[PDB]
Amino acid sequence: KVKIAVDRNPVETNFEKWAKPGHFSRALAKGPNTTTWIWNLHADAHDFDNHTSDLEEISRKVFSAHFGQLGIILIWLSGMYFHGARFSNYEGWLSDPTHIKPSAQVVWPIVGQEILNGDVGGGFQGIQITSGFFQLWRASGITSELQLYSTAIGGLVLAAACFFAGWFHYHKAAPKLEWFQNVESMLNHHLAGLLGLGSLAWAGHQIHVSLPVNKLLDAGVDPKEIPLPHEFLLNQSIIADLYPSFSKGLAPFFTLNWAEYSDFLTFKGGLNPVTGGLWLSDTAHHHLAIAVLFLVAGHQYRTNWGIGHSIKDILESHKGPFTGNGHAGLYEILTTSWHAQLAINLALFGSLSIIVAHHMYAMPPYPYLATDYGTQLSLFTHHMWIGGFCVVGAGAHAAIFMVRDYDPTNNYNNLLDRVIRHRDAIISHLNWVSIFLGFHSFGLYIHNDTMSALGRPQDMFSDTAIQLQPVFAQWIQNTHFTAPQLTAPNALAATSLTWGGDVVAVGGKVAMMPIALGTSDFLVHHIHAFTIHVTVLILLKGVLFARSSRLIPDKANLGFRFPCDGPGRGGTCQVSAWDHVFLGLFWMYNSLSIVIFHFSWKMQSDVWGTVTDSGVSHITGGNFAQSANTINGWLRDFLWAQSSQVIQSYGSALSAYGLMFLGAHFVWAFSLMFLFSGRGYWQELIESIVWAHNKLRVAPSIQPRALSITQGRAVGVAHYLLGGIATTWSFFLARIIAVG
Amino acid sequence: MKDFTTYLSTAPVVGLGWAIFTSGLLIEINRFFPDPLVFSF
Amino acid sequence: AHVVKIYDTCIGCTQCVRACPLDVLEMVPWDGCKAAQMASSPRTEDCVGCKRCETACPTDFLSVRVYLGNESTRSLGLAY
Amino acid sequence: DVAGLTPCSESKAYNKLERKELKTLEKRLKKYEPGSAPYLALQATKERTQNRFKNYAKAGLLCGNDGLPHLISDPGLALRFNHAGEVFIPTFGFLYVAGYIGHVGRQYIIKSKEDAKPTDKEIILDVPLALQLAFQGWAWPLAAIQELRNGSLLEKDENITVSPR
Amino acid sequence: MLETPVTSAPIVANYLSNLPAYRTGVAPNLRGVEIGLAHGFLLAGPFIKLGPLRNVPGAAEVVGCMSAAGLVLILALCLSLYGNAAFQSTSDPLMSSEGWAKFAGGFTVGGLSGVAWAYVLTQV
Amino acid sequence: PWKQPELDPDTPSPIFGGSTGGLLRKAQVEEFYVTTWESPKEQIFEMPTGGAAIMRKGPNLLKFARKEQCLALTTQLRTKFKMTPCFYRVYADGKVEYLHPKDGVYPEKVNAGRVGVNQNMRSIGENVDPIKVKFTGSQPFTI
Amino acid sequence: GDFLVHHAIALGLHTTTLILVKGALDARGSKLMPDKKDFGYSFPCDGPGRGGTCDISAYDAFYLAVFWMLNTI
Amino acid sequence: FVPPAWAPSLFVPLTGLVLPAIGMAWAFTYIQKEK
Ligand code: CLA
Ligand code: CLA
Ligand code: CLA
Ligand code: CLA
Ligand code: CLA
Ligand code: CLA
Ligand SMILES: CC1=C(C/C=C(\C)CCC[C@H](C)CCC[C@H](C)CCCC(C)C)C(=O)c2ccccc2C1=O
Ligand code: SF4
Ligand code: SF4
Ligand code: SF4
Repeated sequence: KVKIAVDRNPVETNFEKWAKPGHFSRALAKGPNTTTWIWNLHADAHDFDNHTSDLEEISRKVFSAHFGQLGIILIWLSGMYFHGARFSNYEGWLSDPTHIKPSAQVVWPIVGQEILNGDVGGGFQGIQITSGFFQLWRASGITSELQLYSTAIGGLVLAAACFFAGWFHYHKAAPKLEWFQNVESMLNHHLAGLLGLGSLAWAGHQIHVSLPVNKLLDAGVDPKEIPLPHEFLLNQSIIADLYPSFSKGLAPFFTLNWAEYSDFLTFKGGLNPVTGGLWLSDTAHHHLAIAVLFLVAGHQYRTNWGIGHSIKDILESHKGPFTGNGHAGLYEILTTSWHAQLAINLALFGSLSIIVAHHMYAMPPYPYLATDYGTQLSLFTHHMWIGGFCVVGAGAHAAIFMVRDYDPTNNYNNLLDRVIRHRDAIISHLNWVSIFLGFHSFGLYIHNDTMSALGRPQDMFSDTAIQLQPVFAQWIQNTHFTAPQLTAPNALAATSLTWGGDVVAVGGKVAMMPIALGTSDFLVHHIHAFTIHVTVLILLKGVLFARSSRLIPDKANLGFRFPCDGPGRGGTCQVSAWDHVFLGLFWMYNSLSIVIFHFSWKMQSDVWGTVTDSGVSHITGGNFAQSANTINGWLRDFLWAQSSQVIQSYGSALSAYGLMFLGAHFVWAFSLMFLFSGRGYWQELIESIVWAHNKLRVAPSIQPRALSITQGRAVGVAHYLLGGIATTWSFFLARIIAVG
Repeated sequence: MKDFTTYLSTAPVVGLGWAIFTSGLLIEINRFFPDPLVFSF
Repeated sequence: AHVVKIYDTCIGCTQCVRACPLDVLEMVPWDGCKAAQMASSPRTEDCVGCKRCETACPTDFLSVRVYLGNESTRSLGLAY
Repeated sequence: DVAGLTPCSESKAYNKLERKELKTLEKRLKKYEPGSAPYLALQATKERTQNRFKNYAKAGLLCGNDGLPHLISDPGLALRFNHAGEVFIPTFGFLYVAGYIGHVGRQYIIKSKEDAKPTDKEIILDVPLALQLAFQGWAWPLAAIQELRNGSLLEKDENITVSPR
Repeated sequence: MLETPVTSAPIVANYLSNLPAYRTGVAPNLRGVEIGLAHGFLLAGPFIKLGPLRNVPGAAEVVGCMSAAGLVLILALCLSLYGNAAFQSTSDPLMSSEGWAKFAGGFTVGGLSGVAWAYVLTQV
Repeated sequence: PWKQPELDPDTPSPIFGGSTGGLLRKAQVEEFYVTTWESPKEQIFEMPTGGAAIMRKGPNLLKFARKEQCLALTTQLRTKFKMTPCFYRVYADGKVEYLHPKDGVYPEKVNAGRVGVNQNMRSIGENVDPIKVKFTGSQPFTI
Repeated sequence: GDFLVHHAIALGLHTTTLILVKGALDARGSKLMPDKKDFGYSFPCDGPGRGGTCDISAYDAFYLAVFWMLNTI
Repeated sequence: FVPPAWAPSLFVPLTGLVLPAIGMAWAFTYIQKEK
């Protein structure tokens, strides 16, 4: 049944459509007459659901666009490896990773910007990078710049192959709709080969290449004296005296004596004291177990050989008594609607990015990663923001699916229909819990600020006056600290040092130490829960009320992206689901800004710092237990106590950060009149400017118009988010580089 | 070719070409005349 | 209630009535246009002021005009 | 000595700023071996700083109480005190280039409005015509004032769209 | 229109039925008395728990009890304001004007009684 | 139309479960709107107050709290199946008023029977300035 | 620096004046809204027709000029 | 002339508690009054 279905040469590879910009849609096919057309040309460019009603052509376009994005990502990765190969001090950093800062960007001396090439150490000048590529290459066994050059060349070759694949699988051999709709085959192949085989290949690379190089690096020998990875691969003597179980030569794997592999497949939890990172043997056994689990999971769905489960049968069988038709029409929804799959993928990918940020601030899975505070902070913040953007786009594309691809004929008494049927109760209860959370968190903060300003330190909700200690979090921390003691007896230590235990430090700087949770921690965690709850409320109100409401009963006919329904019914501005996503973008920005502020203050006060003979001296001296309970404490002891490096960065290599900082503030301001104002004022101003250009006979043939209301909202939210993210990026990086 | 030439005749491509030309001219002027502020010879 | 006013520049294209989401407009016989139709608003108390009729008007400026003021239960679009 | 500003050559704080910049450049330079690329880059930066500080002097530049040079603004005062090239001549050059750009754009608009569908020519540029007008704008002020003289520069208000009163 | 097992359970209906607000037939003053007693008794607690003088022995209870009684007085005033604003014009007698006024009088009487009961219960 | 149809509350409702965007307390205090149609066959449609319902083969009656919901359902049925429905308005005292097909031929047509009201016999922009009508209660567009 | 901030003040004054006189001169009519006198001084918009007409009244021009005046002061 | 020492102890409670309460009660009766 499952087979390859490909049409041969449906689209001719010609440049005749490159001359005409607007060609994918009939509205833009007539040519431009106003300036908004140009914006429309850059707005509906990749809205393939609007260009054609045929699902096969949309699927082919999606396949080729994914190939193009993979080629772009591979070009970027090859550029990263090339920058590490030539304009970097990676070889110098490998000798002493605790004293030379990682740098991989070198500027050209043109107008005095050569001061940005700071003294990172190792006889090199450049920009101190915070991406952690040095630690990743050290974890991968990369020693010389020749390996980075070869990786860059291979990445460029693979990017060219991906671009050729996109061109080929669109223009030459375009897969049919039946090829894309084989969801069982897609899931089986992705679970077995895309994830399981990739995990097995990375585990094999770790076992045969990364583990011996990392062991010799931790032993303290010179990187040039380390044998090349192929010497470990071919001649078994070096890997045999580095790991005695390799002397057996694949015997314990087939004889089921896997315990003999315990030397290089370990379960020693915690961090390696030599480098302050996760044990490479632990990661090797981890990726091996992941590969085995995904290989098992990839043989679940029936494709062509009788055995295996059916997704439609599984969905139709799971029907409870309180839900009517249990998961009935969802199989037809997710095999016909690209936007529902996009919503699911974006939600899970954003959540996965959040887990990634949390679980690599917690366990640094890279050698000399925790010592670089700036790298850890930048990675956490970056993965955080990518996850937040992806989970906003999840609600956006779910609302798009609800507007466009929803069919009431296939959804009568299923789960989606019942969710629509009690959306008002859902939104009302979510609104109530959002209000309650906002009151009992932010009002607690305001209460602390007032009773601090009223001279009542005993009336605060602090760690000394009224202890609202996180008893559940503390109990979970104590249980996970005792996880290797009773419930995981084969683990040598705890899975992380955040629960408790000793302090792991590398090079005199704290790699990882136990994190204490107090009243301020409970306050900020409940604040984060409140902000996430409000963002969920906004996005769910956008999704569920995208089709109709009591206010507007024909909102589905207006489309997903419309500005308003006029000033009727008192006014219906920002009533669309797109406007709901536009509003929720700011709430996501506020939520993740508070989250990363809590992260930065918490690691700067209670985790990061230096280790002396007397004890651990943190960066901010542990003020989070006493200053994070008030908004004034966040203003003074976090925003004013820090950010002094950003404003004093002038005349140093960090000055561009401060420059970016100021520019970021500018962009954050420049968005506001796109967020405020309207369109009629700018249209009349443009009319006056048109009169001025008509007096001098320099009026353009293309009529200039003001930006659309949806376009103005999009420009405002984009510039606002860019300004805020760049402000936090510049402030965080300058503060964590100057004193970190 | 003429389809490709009209593609390069589009506004973003000629804008990119103008931006590259102007940026290169200003950068080479500032490099070969380091820090110009006062119009003197 | 809001005020809906229709002028003689209407061409009787029936676009304002089709765009009306509350059945406020109507077409009456006329002699001032080629189509022999003229828009009328006999149910202006049910109008909310959404200005959907003005969006569908093909003539330059507007042959139909909605003026807000004196909001009621029906004009505010309230289901409660 | 106008506006209570000392010349940069005879100034005091100008020398303090120069020594401070040379001192921090030498402090950065001493951390590298002489036979290294960062050493050469820092030496080039120090040479550029010294050349900039020398060229800012012996050019009539004035600085007041901070060593940072000040620009004399009023023409006539700038003309009689050797400060015309500070802002009087740069605005003349900028006016020349800005009028070049405006005249080239005006010529392109006028020549592109003649043919059918001028918006296509606006959004898909005629590169040979644009380059021909680019190299024909070296005498923009003469042409501009002559179109002003013959009235083709201005449009009559009867033919210009006017907002209702 | 969307009935739920939560909103249509017999146990939920019986629990809502015997409440003073939804009682079958009871004079509105008795409903107000029960409402004031229960709500003042629960309101006295947070006022004596974490008041401004919670650390002072003896003063905490009396300060919280008078705070609860004052809050009961403001609640009765707002109840009378709602009764005058909503039922100024013209079959349940509680929703009537004088019925709601008697309900407000019973509410303040019951609130004062509940505050006094909380005082004499926390004193022993 | 030729004879105005009368509302029949005994006509069966379409197959639908519970509703949340349905009738509020305004229905029992103020007017509420009722849409009736004559489905030739059993088919599934989408209500403007929630999810999806199935209309019965024969007379179908639905209740809404707003006239906009009634006209949205009317135009959905007319565009999807060419149903030609009609809705009434029922007040608190039970007064039934016929709303959508006032002459029975829909407002897109003319029928040569309606009288044009609220029409200005001057062009737009020929209205007097607001200074001309001051302290009189008459708007420039109302004359 | 005093001259630069004075020129910035001149920018603020000129821009606030530009907003206010654009609101005042186009108060009774414009190309987008010829009949703005019939809609009074403070009306929200004309709806999404003709491309979008939000913040077209002179009151909204004043309300933007309040932001600009706040920035200038 | 000179107010007594308990004047701040008395006058601020009225204008802070019972004067806004009386004004709000009167205004709330004013809004909802029908003919
Ligand atoms: C300018 C107006 C104004 C004034 C004069 C006050 C005065 C007061 N408020 Mg404040 N308050 C105000 C506005 C004002 N408030 C506003 C606008 C807010 C909201 C932002 C608050 C929020 C607020 C909180 C959250 C709290 C106060 C409290 C207090 C008291 C301070 C502590 C004290 O003296 O305990 C004196 C305590 C006594 C018991 C002495 C008697 C005074 C009582 C409270 C008034 C009479 C009670 C009432 C009428 C019922 C009594 C019936 C019967 C027994 C006669 C004091 C009575 C605290 C308080 O009263 O604790 C509960 C408190 O916790 N206020
Ligand atoms: C085990 C086989 C296998 C493997 C490994 C993949 C791998 C992939 N698929 Mg695919 N898929 C498969 C079978 C497989 N597929 C089958 C059988 C079907 C039909 C039911 C599909 C249908 C399908 C769709 C519809 C889409 C994908 C996409 C993707 C990419 C996901 C993005 C990612 O994780 O980046 C990982 C990236 C890398 C590891 C970089 C290297 C990528 C190399 C060049 C690919 C090598 C694997 C390839 C399948 C080998 C056979 C190709 C051969 C003829 C040359 C990834 C490259 C998405 C896509 O288009 O991405 C471009 C997408 O939208 N898959
Ligand atoms: C994808 C992951 C991966 C890869 C590539 C390897 C590869 C290797 N490991 Mg490793 N290993 C892995 C995972 C992996 N292992 C895992 C998960 C474990 C468990 C912990 C181990 C444990 C382990 C141990 C303990 C040892 C190895 C050893 C080896 C080597 C022996 C090869 C062998 O016998 O395999 C079987 C390989 C083949 C049968 C070859 C494939 C067939 C060829 C390619 C056919 C070519 C035909 C062609 C068309 C015709 C010629 C073409 C020409 C004309 C151009 C080899 C370098 C041993 C070693 O280093 O000693 C040398 C050793 O001691 N490994
Ligand atoms: C920091 C700025 C800020 C603040 C405080 C608010 C506050 C609010 N917005 Mg908003 N929001 C903002 C900016 C802000 N907004 C911006 C710029 C946007 C544009 C994207 C939005 C978008 C937005 C959406 C889309 C939604 C909200 C919602 C909310 C509510 C949050 C829910 C809650 O628990 O509130 C509680 C109230 C507060 C936190 C305000 C401070 C309360 C303090 C502690 C005073 C406590 C009471 C006080 C003592 C009484 C005073 C007495 C006095 C009268 C005498 C609340 C009314 C949501 C809503 O309606 O409710 C869920 C909602 O859905 N907002
Ligand atoms: C690093 C140098 C630099 C840079 C980047 C700029 C950048 C800018 N200048 Mg500035 N300027 C500079 C130096 C600089 N200036 C100097 C040194 C002077 C002399 C003191 C001026 C004097 C100046 C004026 C007088 C004007 C600008 C304008 C502009 C802006 C738009 C130019 C334009 O429309 O394109 C190029 C020009 C066109 C496409 C159209 C041609 C219009 C020009 C200005 C007319 C030239 C001929 C005219 C008849 C001469 C009399 C001018 C009149 C004001 C008296 C732009 C942001 C203009 C502006 O901001 O307008 C809002 C403007 O009016 N500049
Ligand atoms: C070359 C074409 C051209 C010409 C001759 C003018 C001329 C004029 N404009 Mg206009 N303008 C233009 C393009 C042009 N503009 C474009 C593309 C925009 C959109 C950004 C504007 C936006 C604009 C505004 C918002 C305003 C003016 C104003 C003015 C007047 C002041 C002079 C000046 O420099 O303003 C400054 C002009 C600018 C800063 C715009 C510069 C835009 C780019 C950088 C220049 C484009 C050059 C073009 C690509 C060359 C094409 C050559 C061809 C061979 C390809 C003057 C009548 C002002 C006015 O009404 O004064 C009475 C005013 O408020 N213009
Ligand atoms: C300012 C503003 C405008 C006016 C702005 C418009 C029409 C967009 C202008 C875009 C310009 C043309 C982008 C390019 C700017 C420069 C010419 C490009 C850089 C030039 C240098 C490289 C030389 C709106 O139309 C609008 C609409 C809806 C809500 C808010 C607003 C709003 O705030
Ligand atoms: S949309 Fe305009 S022109 Fe058309 S029938 Fe209505 S009022 Fe007349
Ligand atoms: S504003 Fe809307 S409801 Fe009113 S007459 Fe126009 S289209 Fe109909
Ligand atoms: S035109 Fe603008 S202000 Fe008016 S309803 Fe639409 S979005 Fe709102």
